[PDB]
Amino acid sequence: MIKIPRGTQDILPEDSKKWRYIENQLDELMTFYNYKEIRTPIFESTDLFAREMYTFKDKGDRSITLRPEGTAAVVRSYIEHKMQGNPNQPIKLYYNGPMFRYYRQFNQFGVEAIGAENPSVDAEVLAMVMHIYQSFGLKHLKLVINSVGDMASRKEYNEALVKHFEPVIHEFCSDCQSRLHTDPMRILTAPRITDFLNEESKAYYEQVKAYLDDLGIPYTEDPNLVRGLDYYTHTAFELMMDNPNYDGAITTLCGGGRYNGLLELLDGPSETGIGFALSIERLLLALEEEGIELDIEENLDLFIVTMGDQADRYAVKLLNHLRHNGIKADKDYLQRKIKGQMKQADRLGAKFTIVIGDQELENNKIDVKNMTTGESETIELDALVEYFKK
Amino acid sequence: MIKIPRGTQDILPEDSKKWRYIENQLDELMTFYNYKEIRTPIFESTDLFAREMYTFKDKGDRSITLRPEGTAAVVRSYIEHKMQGNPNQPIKLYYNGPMFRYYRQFNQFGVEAIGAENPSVDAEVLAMVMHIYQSFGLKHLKLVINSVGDMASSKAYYEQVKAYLDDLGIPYTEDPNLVRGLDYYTHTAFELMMDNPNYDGAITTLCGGGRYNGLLELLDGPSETGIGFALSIERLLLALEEEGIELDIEENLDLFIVTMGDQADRYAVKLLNHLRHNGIKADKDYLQRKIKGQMKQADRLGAKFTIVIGDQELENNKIDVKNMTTGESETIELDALVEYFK
Repeated sequence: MIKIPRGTQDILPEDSKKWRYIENQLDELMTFYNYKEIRTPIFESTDLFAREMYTFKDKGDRSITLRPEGTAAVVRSYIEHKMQGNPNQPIKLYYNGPMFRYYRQFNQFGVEAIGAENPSVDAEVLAMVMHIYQSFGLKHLKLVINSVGDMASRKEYNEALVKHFEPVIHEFCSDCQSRLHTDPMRILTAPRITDFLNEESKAYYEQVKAYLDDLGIPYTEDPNLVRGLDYYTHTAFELMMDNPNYDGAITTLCGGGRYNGLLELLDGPSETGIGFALSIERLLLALEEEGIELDIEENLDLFIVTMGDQADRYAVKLLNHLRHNGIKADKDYLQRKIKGQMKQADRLGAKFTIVIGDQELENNKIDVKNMTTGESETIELDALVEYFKK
Repeated sequence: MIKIPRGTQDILPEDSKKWRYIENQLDELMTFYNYKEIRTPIFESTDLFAREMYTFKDKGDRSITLRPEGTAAVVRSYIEHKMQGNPNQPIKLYYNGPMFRYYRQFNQFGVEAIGAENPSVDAEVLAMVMHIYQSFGLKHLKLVINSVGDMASSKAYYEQVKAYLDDLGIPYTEDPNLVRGLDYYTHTAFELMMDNPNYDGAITTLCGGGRYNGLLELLDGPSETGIGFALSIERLLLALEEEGIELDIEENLDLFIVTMGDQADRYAVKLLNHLRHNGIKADKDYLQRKIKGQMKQADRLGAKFTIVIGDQELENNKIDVKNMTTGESETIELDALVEYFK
């Protein structure tokens, strides 16, 4: 037999419902925040991610690559569709789909607000990342933020790292050595970025936290929560779950921050932007560890047990009827004995059951047995759709 | 600039909503029929589809392949998870996701009922293929069926399936010439056609599928019988277009907050957070613009209502909630805002 690829899993019927619940809930939340969904191809030109991955000179020897994350593609689409010129700004977009980093296949969800550097925007995305997780009932969350200032602060902070490291530059590998001159931060005792926020940067950050205080969102400032990528500006954050059944008891549920320089590396405008990404798998596991259950009703409303051909052929029209009316119903293919049909009813979670036989077919009346209370209710056969509908 | 791969397209904010409407309607329909969703990886061992395509010796020089369709993967899962031994049969499963054929990326949706060769089951899937399309308002549908008998070749099977179709009141066209060469395609083979002047021939194939006995074994599995069908969400979308159909979408903002100066604006931030925590779709103005500009954005976003918070309103604790269509204002206390919108 053929086996799935390594580091790959199928989401089978027991879990698919949990995924759809989560996915649907996120689409709704985005509705309140007004972020719109975009769906990028599974692969992009290798040259987008060039700026391990599954690359293959296919597409006519052209090099393509299974996307490892959705930001570059949201940016590649934003640029290609000339969104910078959109009358509606900031461009508030979200995505949700499988990513591929050599599980080799994982499902990340994320948002990107591009075109509006503004503390109130940051606050909106932070209140949101909190809202998402709290909407599911998670509770031992802990939002951690920091600021790496603007492009100015970073320029003057980089110089300090060079003043610092350079006099011992040869003690570093050609790797780290090369990096003194392009971005010392990647070299990282020595200076800290957060001690270089200018006056403006220090007020943006103070406004972001002001807002968090306003909205009553608790946060932890972790001066050491920084990002080396020079196109990463201002707000940086990580949402975390305190949970003892974790490797080291703590886990990062979500993460993100602002950026200024990303778009230009992808051949685009100097737009500013903020976003975050989150894994549905991890969210799912968080609910697990916290011992949380989702309102996934996954139950058949009516299972039809039939006796003999006449009654059975009637169950066919009936089923078609009920299904055309939003009732979840199912009958017995496989032709089995009542015990077997009744068990199937039970297996499928049939809230109710009915046994149609020829006597019921004539009297035009069946007993609808509530499978939990085991209480029957006698109604006319015609009522069936009506009775279940209402 | 870097460009999208050839024969590939993005589903931007104006369409993603149409996709979600359809996708969501299909999961519900599947609910009534009792088909459960399964999600297979984007790629499989080349050797499954081996039984052009994007194949690459990755995964550690191992040969993998971007799946071209979802049937062999549902069967690969079915076998690997030893579903044949499941107490609940037939295995009724569905899927919906991107497929890759050398648009190179297309999004096919489909069902598979495995383990119960039975006319009443074929009837159930044909009634469904008709239901799905009818649920969206399409109207010039035309179900075409045929049967290629059993592997020994049945007739009565086929007469029963059509018996049922007649029972159910489902009209069909028997096309003797609608057959499939694959010897594991046992009985019924069908296609849902849509007659519409816009397509060449003035008809198009919306959906297609049928039974099979021999597929499972090629994939190293049991001799289970199975029926199924596949469908393109893109084509379905286009069908609604051609028939001139609109979906009950219209993503429209509930409230756009226009603010005057810092005080008012910093108030709009708690307000927003509040409303959003209550199922109200609201948005304010980042980008700091003139009222005319904020008012246009409100219009741009489809804001059903609008409010302008400024310091005077901030003290009087009262604002005029103008209905953006009638242009009629309603003055309420600022506190009511959330309560009033809820």
